[PDB]
Amino acid sequence: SGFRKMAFPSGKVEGCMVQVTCGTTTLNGLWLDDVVYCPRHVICTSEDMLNPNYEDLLIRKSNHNFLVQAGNVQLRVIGHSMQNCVLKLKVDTANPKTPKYKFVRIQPGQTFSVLACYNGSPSGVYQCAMRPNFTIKGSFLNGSCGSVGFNIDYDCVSFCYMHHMELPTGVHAGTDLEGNFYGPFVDRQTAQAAGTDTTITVNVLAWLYAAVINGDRWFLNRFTTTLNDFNLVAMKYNYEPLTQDHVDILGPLSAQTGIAVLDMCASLKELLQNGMNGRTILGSALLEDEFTPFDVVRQCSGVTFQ
Amino acid sequence: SGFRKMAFPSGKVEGCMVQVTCGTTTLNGLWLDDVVYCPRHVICTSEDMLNPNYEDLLIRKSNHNFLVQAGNVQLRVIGHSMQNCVLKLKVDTANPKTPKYKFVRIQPGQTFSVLACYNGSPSGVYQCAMRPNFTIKGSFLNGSCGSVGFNIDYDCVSFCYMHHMELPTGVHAGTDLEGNFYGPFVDRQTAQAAGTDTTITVNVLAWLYAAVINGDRWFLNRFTTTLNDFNLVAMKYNYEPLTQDHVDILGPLSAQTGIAVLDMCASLKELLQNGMNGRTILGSALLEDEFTPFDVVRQCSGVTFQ
Ligand SMILES: CC(=O)Nc1ccc(C#N)cc1C(F)(F)F
Ligand SMILES: [Cl-]
Ligand SMILES: [Cl-]
Ligand code: NA
Ligand code: NA
Repeated sequence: SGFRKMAFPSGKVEGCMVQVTCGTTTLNGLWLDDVVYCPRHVICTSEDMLNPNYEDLLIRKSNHNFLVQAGNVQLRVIGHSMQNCVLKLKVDTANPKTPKYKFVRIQPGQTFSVLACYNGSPSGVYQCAMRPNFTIKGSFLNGSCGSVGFNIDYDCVSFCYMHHMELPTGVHAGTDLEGNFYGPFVDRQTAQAAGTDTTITVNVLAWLYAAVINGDRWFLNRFTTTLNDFNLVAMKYNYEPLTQDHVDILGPLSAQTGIAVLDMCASLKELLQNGMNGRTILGSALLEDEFTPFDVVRQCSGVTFQ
Repeated sequence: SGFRKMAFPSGKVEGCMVQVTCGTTTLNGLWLDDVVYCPRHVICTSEDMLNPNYEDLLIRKSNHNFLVQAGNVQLRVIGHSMQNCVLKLKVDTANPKTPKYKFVRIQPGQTFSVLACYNGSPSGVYQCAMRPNFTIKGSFLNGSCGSVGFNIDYDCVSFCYMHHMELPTGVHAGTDLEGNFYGPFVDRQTAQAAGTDTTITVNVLAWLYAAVINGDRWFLNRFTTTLNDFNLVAMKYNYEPLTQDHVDILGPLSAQTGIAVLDMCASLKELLQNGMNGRTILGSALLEDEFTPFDVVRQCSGVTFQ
């Protein structure tokens, strides 16, 4: 029994983290095969950061301008180039600890594990969701840039996030591992803000199913609803629209618990309109939206990553 | 910025998890140097649940009755002994992945990371606290016994928990790595029940200091309290007594934020009286008690916001 916000085991990614120094800046890199990936803003001064021309800044750098430490051994950079907002540093040695991996770009609402790192040293691991407004509600201090986010699907690590910056409201923005930002952000010191966020409806439903599976049933009721009717309610409460694909994805949980998705939607409608009346669900007084349907199924079945 | 339930990177522990099989029972073991640690109830049969005599069960076993598998490799068991409620299986290979480590018994309120495992392979990592009633609120399915909890200081893994059983309320009980249970529990299926649980007051105060550090002051007030008056109030809400030890422990966070410990106690008193009135603290609508003072200092900046 029990339900906890759970990260993937981080060992396979820990073996890939390195320290990258350029000038006075140190941050983290991801060492896979013979390339180290890190944010291209590592090459900027604070003045550069105000309006950078990254190609122009890069051409003045030599391979030897990039100090890369894997643990306590230096890595020899032998080439350098950019792909979108990530710098690719070719090194003379393949990482012997490279896991089976892919670069994937995730959708808003999808979750992933973040391995927060400082000076190439992993320091903590936690679970995030890509918010509808394309930020993540992370926990990052100075020096964490280049920390990565990932899922594990078999023995394959799917890298999906590189940390780049913190927005004024304290949430975070980054890229996929091909250097494409999530969200309407740029790697420049200029006025930027998170857009208004919304709640991930299909994930809240997943968590309600998790709650039922764990014996928390007080919010269940006799009523059901329709998609159109429910989506009117969702829109009024700044919840994302629930689509038919969402319903299909929740199918397994509906069959296992005996609560059809629109049956559960009626529970959620009543919770939105009336609150929780002093009660909690899985120990929370808020409706939790950073568990995907897959997260709930995985944690409520015991899937492992040897 | 940000504040998350953050676990330690699990890779150092991942490299120690093995599968231990005895008869029809399979569970997890912890392989350090040439010893595999696991719950002694692995030797119990279906008749042995209520009043096992472990000395009598164990003396009937030979080294080759224990099957230990590390990844795809069988390890050879060359010795076995019982220490309290853990079995120590001596094997013919030192684990080449053994980290720097120690065994430490923790006190209620202390936090640690759990690497949930099944069949010797890690599933997920999350953060737990030893409750005042010596249980933990984990996420554990059948086959998770022998999963461990740990902290990592620098590069040294401190193992502090081994998972043994789930109590009827769905909370979890286990031992330190010397096999001594936390709390009054025993490895028998005789009826036993967790004591009423209480809130870890010093941790709530730590977390309120975290909120101030990340820039939230809305819950402070102009008042203070004596330590004894605080405790008289807080225990009416099922909060643990706050000791002078706890007040001393909070000194650093008090100095960093400029809010005296007993002034923060006054804020807590008001929060218990008033609730949050539709507001949140660090993203929660409930007061959080599974962050220790040490956790807050490790995760938060050293510079308080405003
Ligand atoms: C002071 C400053 O330049 N802040 C800043 C702003 C945006 C981005 C991006 N992307 C990165 C930074 C940096 F410097 F913290 F790396
Ligand atoms: Cl302790
Ligand atoms: Cl909450
Ligand atoms: Na219903
Ligand atoms: Na293993």
